[PDB]
Amino acid sequence: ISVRGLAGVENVTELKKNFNRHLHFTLVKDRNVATPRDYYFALAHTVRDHLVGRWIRTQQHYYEKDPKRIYYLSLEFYMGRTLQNTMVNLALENACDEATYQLGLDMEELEEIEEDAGLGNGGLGRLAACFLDSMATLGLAAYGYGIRYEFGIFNQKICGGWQMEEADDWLRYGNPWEKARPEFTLPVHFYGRVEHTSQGAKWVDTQVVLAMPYDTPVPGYRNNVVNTMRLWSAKAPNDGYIQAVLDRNLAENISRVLYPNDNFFEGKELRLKQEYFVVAATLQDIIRRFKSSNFDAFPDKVAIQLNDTHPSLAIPELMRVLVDLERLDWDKAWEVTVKTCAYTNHTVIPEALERWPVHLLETLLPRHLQIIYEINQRFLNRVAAAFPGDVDRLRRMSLVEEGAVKRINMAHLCIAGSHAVNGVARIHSEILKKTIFKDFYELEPHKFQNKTNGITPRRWLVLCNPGLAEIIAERIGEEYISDLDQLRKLLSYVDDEAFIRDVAKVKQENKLKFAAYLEREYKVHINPNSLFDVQVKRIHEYKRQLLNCLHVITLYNRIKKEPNKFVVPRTVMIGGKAAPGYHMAKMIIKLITAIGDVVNHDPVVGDRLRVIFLENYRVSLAEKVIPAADLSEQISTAGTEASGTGNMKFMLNGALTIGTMDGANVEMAEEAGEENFFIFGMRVEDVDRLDQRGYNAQEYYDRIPELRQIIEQLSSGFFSPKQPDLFKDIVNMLMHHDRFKVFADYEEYVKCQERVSALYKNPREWTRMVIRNIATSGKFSSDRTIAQYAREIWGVEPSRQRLPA
Amino acid sequence: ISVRGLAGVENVTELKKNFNRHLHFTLVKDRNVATPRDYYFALAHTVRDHLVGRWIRTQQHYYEKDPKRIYYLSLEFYMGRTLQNTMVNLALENACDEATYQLGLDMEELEEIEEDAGLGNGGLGRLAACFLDSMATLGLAAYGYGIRYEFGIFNQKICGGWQMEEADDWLRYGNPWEKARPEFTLPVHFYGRVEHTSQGAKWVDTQVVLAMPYDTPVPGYRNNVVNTMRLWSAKAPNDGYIQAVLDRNLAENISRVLYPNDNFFEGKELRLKQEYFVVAATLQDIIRRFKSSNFDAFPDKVAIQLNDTHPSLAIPELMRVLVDLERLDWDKAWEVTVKTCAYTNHTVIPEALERWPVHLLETLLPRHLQIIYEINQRFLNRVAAAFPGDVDRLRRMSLVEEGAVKRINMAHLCIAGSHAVNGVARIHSEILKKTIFKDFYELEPHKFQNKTNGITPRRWLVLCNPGLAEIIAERIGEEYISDLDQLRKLLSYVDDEAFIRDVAKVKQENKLKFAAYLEREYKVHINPNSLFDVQVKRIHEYKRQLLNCLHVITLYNRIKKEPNKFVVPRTVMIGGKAAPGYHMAKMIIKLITAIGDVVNHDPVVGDRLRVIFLENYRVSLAEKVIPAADLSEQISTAGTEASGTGNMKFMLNGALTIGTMDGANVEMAEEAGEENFFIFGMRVEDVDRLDQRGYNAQEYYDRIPELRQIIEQLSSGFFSPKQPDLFKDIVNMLMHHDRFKVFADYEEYVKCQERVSALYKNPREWTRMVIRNIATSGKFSSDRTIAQYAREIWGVEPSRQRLPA
Ligand SMILES: CC(=O)NC(=O)N[C@@H]1O[C@H](CO)[C@@H](O)[C@H](O)[C@H]1O
Ligand SMILES: CC(=O)NC(=O)N[C@@H]1O[C@H](CO)[C@@H](O)[C@H](O)[C@H]1O
Ligand SMILES: *Cc1c(COP(=O)(O)O)cnc(C)c1O
Ligand SMILES: *Cc1c(COP(=O)(O)O)cnc(C)c1O
Repeated sequence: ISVRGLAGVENVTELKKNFNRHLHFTLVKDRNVATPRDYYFALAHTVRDHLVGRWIRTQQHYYEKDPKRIYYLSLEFYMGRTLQNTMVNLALENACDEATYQLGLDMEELEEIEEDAGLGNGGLGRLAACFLDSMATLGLAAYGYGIRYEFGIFNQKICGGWQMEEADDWLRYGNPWEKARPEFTLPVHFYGRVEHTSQGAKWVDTQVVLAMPYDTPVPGYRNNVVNTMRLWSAKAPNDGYIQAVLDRNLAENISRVLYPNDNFFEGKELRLKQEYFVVAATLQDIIRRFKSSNFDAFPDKVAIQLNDTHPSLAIPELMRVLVDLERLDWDKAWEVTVKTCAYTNHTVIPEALERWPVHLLETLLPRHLQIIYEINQRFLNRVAAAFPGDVDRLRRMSLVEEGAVKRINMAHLCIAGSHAVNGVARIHSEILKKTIFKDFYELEPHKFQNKTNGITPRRWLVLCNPGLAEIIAERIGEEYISDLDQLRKLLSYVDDEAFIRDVAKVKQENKLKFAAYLEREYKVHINPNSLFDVQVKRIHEYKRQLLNCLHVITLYNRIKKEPNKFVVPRTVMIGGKAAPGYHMAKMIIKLITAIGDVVNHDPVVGDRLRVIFLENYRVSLAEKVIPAADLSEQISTAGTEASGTGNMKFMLNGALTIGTMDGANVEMAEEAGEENFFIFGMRVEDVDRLDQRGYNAQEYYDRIPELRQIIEQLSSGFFSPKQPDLFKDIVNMLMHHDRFKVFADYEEYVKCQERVSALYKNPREWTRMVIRNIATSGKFSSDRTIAQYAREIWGVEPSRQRLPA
Repeated sequence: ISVRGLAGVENVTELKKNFNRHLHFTLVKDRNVATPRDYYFALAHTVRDHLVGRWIRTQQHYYEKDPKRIYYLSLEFYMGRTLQNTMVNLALENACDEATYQLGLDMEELEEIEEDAGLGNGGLGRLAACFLDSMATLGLAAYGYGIRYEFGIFNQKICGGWQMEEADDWLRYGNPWEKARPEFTLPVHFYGRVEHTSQGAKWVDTQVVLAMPYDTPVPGYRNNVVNTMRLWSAKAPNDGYIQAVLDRNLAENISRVLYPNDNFFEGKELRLKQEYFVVAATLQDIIRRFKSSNFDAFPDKVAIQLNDTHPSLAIPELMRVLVDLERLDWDKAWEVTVKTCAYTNHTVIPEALERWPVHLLETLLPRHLQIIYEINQRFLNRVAAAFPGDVDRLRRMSLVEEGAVKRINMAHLCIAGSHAVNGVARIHSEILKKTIFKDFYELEPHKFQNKTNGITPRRWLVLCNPGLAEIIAERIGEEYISDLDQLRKLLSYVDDEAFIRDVAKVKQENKLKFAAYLEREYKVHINPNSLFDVQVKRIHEYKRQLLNCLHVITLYNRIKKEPNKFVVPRTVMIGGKAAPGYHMAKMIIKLITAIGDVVNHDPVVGDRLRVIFLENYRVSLAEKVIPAADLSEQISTAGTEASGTGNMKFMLNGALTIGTMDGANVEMAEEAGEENFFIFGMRVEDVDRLDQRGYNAQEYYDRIPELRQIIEQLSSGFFSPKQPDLFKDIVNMLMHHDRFKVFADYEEYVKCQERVSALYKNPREWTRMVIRNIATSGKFSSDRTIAQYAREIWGVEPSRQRLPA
């Protein structure tokens, strides 16, 4: 069937009986009234049973050996589905496939019933998910800590070409993977005031909200390790009658919904509450566990990784506990804090940086504000001693920003209180040291590091592309699944006629599979022989879905100009959600559907060009589209995409990449060789040069006839007959206030696209270049990334040793 | 030793005795007083003896079979040396090498004594030479007809960094290859007047100049065919006494010297006389030979190819003879003329086009002017009938140009009187139909053809690069020498570790060989490990040696900026002659030497960068430098280099190419694959777009810091301390009247150059790309070119059959 494990006689028999047992006792159903959803749950509970034993002994193992614990704090964990992933990591896939087959059921059908755990917005949230997988696979005593949102990222509906949002009620039918632990509920304090008495300050008259944890198992790849992801849920304490009970839903709103902002900051009180909620509950858990195992050894037994500044309050909260509750002297407490905390930055765009108004912190967390002021005072004294007389440096590095309203720069807070600060791609980390954090780098160079992102090869290859994983294993074995660098061995098969044919065959199969799904759940048909040109990621101006749109319109205009001229057929697919309040992003989605409305119904175009907007892009959809892609669009303006991870997913799955020298694209091209990548556009240096001179879009419009035609088509209502000026905001933006210079890369982009079409016409050479990419994608495994965090930041050695059964 | 033929016992013995025989009887010398020059001549006469038998029987063969004869008229035949070429084509090289070795002589030393037959300026003249070789190799009854200049292209001396010209007295020691044929002397008429009497017009009261032919053998490659190149020499007829005899050197001045203008037109009377002289004498020879074999069959037995418009007078001269002397009716004569004549265009630059003032033709060739007017009248009547009312078309297509001084457009004359008109590269031929000759193409589309240039693989591979020819023959045999397409078979050795090593070894050997020669005859040393970056061709603004200079200065400035940074070492070599009256070209030569003066003596640069100007570039020097080159510079502004041929020479000899999509570069990249070529810059379409908008160099100067620095260095006297404003004319030109937009391609050029340096750092991959180029250079053999002329223009079939011993 495939290398999805063995389908043993004893195991298939056992799975079948436990399946029927759960269907009866757990679901309380009989085969006469059971529906597909019932079958999915019976299967889920059956697979879940297999990891409880390992989950219990893994945790017992950590208690006995007492290794250093790694705590990954994040407000997002974009997990997706967990049924297939669990079967994969437990080598249970073929057995379950056979067992369900014998029961007369199609396992693939049941898998589609599971709801995605969409507790994330995009890249940052997915990274945390891949990291959890790699830490377990590498045998690290790691814990993921976050919030159990009852509503994750909204489900996207497209109506009249516009994005409509609807609540993601993912818990409606229940979650078989989590285990509520009400017995470990902890109190979290808000508001109140600070009292300064004899020995120490006291935080009193606070409002209390309970934090109830739900644990979810995180299985390592075939090593019998099962780590834990603990998500906190808000509960009101039990201490007009009716109204008082109804108002409990004021405290519980803290864990109600995920804020849908990808790369953007909203200073809302509810978001601040969520951030402190996760931090306060998590730190009590960490300390409790530690006291079990003098806080001098705290950093030797504890490491906390801050995923962006969202959990930055961990720094002053740790100080508060050590100083106020444990009564350690400030200097001692600060030493411990810095040594246990590390911070990861994910973007350089100013609007994404968290800068909380002082009046908010003052009211919600009065003690933390005082602690932050003290940290700032002591930090600035160090700066002053290192750079005497440099008064502007003092104001630039302050954690407190003056102006209209005073704010606290959480990024500055994180750098000051962490022993390590890292970017997520080489070019990004360099940019941090040369620009945004230049002053900090000059003060403490040793703190700055790079940790290039990666993706887990389990979910992003074995799970979503079994056909490719199989033809690869046929040649080099299965060891690469947990040691991706072994993919390089495929380089010796680049001239192998058999391999070339198999690689091309799996891609065609994936495309047919996806082309079918498209008609199944969406209905509209597409041509499987065309080049699948896809750009899937959150909608943002910096990602430039608009540059993609300009190319699509260029292709359409060229066809209309010379209809009987041959052009490589293409299906361009664009998908991604827009933040609810991001007007421009919503206009871009409308533009895409509008283009499709014209292009997809033009008789002259035929099946040579199709424009489709992939609705509700999420983890489960990514697993379907990526394995089917031919061309991966990674065209952000140089210097804006910190790393990107979708780019790695495409590379590992046999798609060629067209992109700018931005984020990880640079290292990907470096690994595969620039001749095997379609690079175009301005480099970071070119962008800076243009800014020095002053970007004037008009220049491009005046010197490029094809570009002018497109703008006039948009302006005149060619793509919006009933509403002639529908896209006036888009044109105005491109022409007068385009922060990402779409026009500047237009010419080189279309030129580059012609080169990809030329290579696609030569199937054999296209595939050989593909093999060159897959063979060199090893560096982008999150196992490599985590091994570097472990050795260079956390001070722990990864292990590939199977746990005692 | 190598595949330079067999060194048979009988043959070596025979060669030795004939060598001593000539040294004694021919040179009248003894081994005690003989010098190296004497030995060269003894060897030359010995090899010459071997082709006389074949020369006599080849001509007898043509007389007996009476095939259609091909007459290639050219005012230039850039032959170079003929000793080694003769040995190669006769398979006598190893035998002569052994024979001279036994006599205690070094044949290579003797070969260097021979004077180049530099009867050409550059590309057009060398093409005629390669064509003669291919026509003989293909068994065509072909005759090259030209002028025996007693002084060829001037010898170039560099003094104080400036070009100095000195007479090329190539006949000083005699020419052993030619055979004077005073018995076949023919009369040529000049001046006079036209008398219209009873039956026909008569050209009377003319001045007579005798045309004395000298025949030179043209051996085919190992097929025993020996064709003839007949060059005419001017002689005064024998009919104050002293002064009258001394004035004979007025008529004989016609064949005294080659006009040194490459791509430029000077309306000098002496040049016009040379053009008619070659045409008049040649046509009498052709007709005489024909009458031996009703002029209705004339086109079936005769084909005359016009190399550019230089011999364009052949059209009205043929009409004059047929109408005035043979008394054929005009229409009949015109039919014959058009059917036997074909014209090849070599450039689209307006200043190169021949437009003779009517007053000159009126005085020198009164009858021809009348004939030209009549041709024009009848031609315009045809245009008027095809495009009624299009009066501007009439004036655009006229052979007579009105204005300040009336002139005759010789190109229009050629198109009207030829049944075929061809460009010399696909892009060039297309440009002719879309621009310069658009009106003519619309009137007679069937006349326009393309015949992409080529080079002879005998002189340009076997002769100049025996080491490479040998390692190639080792794998695929020697058949490729006369069937270059077989080189494709080398594609299956691109991964062969042995071949890769041998290809790289021959290149290193060629470079050491050249590096030595450089110190031997010029003294100044160079680093053999560096990348040999060479640009050799006549000096002209359109070829852009200046863009090369800008890159060199950029490299030097970058080194000075970061001295301890590593950069791939390079030796950039630039060579070529400038027309004596072309001021800008002479300033460019001075700039190059000036750059070297600074760069080559900068301690900080060391041996990382050297700039050398190759003095007296000519055919013999090309045979030395090309096999030693790593990088071939073919950077003309798109649309200006009709074809180029030096580019083909480099490709065949293992050098990678950096160039624009111009001339044959386009087809070369097409044959090898664009990934194996270093293409950069504007395409023809981009150039046109810039001209529409208006080229403003200032823009580039303002937006490119590195470019600005260079211009300021040139302007301030950085490269000319004693003469601060020495290069003011160059800067003024670049900044205000640059017809070839050097600045427009600067950025992309330097970027491309960085990519070549990157590949050079990886010896193995550099060599594999080289193999890819050599393997696909087959299309550029002049045998392919001539086979197309034969079948598509001359109506004759080429033959590879050995002539009966
Ligand atoms: C706040 C923020 O930057 N959100 C976010 O999703 N950032 C994303 O994080 C990913 C993982 O590091 C990176 O690959 C992306 O480049 C970055 O935009
Ligand atoms: C008059 C003239 O164009 N001279 C000349 O040398 N032209 C040259 O002829 C060569 C052979 O066709 C071409 O390869 C060159 O591109 C062209 O410049
Ligand atoms: C991988 C992934 C992302 C990140 O994509 P980028 O192109 O790096 O922004 C976002 N959303 C989902 C569902 C993903 O799987
Ligand atoms: C081949 C050759 C040329 C022509 O070179 P291009 O670069 O095509 O102009 C000119 N001069 C000599 C001596 C040549 O051998």
